[PDB]
Amino acid sequence: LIANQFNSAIGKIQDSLSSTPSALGKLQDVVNQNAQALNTLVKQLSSNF
Amino acid sequence: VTCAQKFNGLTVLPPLLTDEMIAQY
Amino acid sequence: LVKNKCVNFNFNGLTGTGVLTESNKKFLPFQQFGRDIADTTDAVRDPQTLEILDITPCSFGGVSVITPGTNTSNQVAVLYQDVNCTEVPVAIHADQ
Ligand SMILES: *[C@@H]1O[C@H](CO)[C@@H](O)[C@H](O)[C@H]1NC(C)=O
Ligand SMILES: *[C@@H]1O[C@H](CO)[C@@H](O)[C@H](O)[C@H]1NC(C)=O
Ligand SMILES: *[C@@H]1O[C@H](CO)[C@@H](O)[C@H](O)[C@H]1NC(C)=O
Repeated sequence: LIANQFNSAIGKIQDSLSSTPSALGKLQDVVNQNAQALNTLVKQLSSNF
Repeated sequence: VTCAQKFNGLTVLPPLLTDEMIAQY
Repeated sequence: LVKNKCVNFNFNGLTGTGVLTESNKKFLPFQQFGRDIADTTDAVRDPQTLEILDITPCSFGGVSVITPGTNTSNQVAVLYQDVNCTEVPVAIHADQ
């Protein structure tokens, strides 16, 4: 019973990760923050100052 | 989780541990 | 016109610097320049041949010197970051 429960839990993790797109929110947020900082740094060259 | 052609002095240094090595860990 | 070689191009007084390559971007008749996010010219239309050329800058990168201690040894190794090995500066070009 415990082995079956463990296997089913792993399968449910598989399914939830596959279906829900926002599961990996933290890593995607870090990547987006870094990319946005780089994009702002690039765009700052367009200003006259 | 989802090379940029930035030529204004910006570069991305590759990580020392490749994804294969992290997977091996 | 010189293509595929890093040149100090001067298109109608643009006085830029980079290597010129054939571009597939279709400029509208009323526009002669193409900028980017940093408001730097990316594509230009040749004032004579009326062709569109991409301005990408010359191959640039950092230089990292891999060395042991000077008290340990004297030989060093040079790393050219994000630069293909086929790039060969025969003449003096910035570092070393
Ligand atoms: C002379 O001017 C015409 C008109 O724009 C142009 O098409 C032609 O290419 C020019 N000559 C040369 C050698 O580029
Ligand atoms: C490092 O330098 C010091 C002083 O120059 C020297 O005494 C020492 O032996 C050196 N280290 C090695 C490993 O040679
Ligand atoms: C370097 O150039 C060669 C041939 O021009 C190519 O096969 C190789 O993938 C290139 N390497 C990089 C890192 O772009």
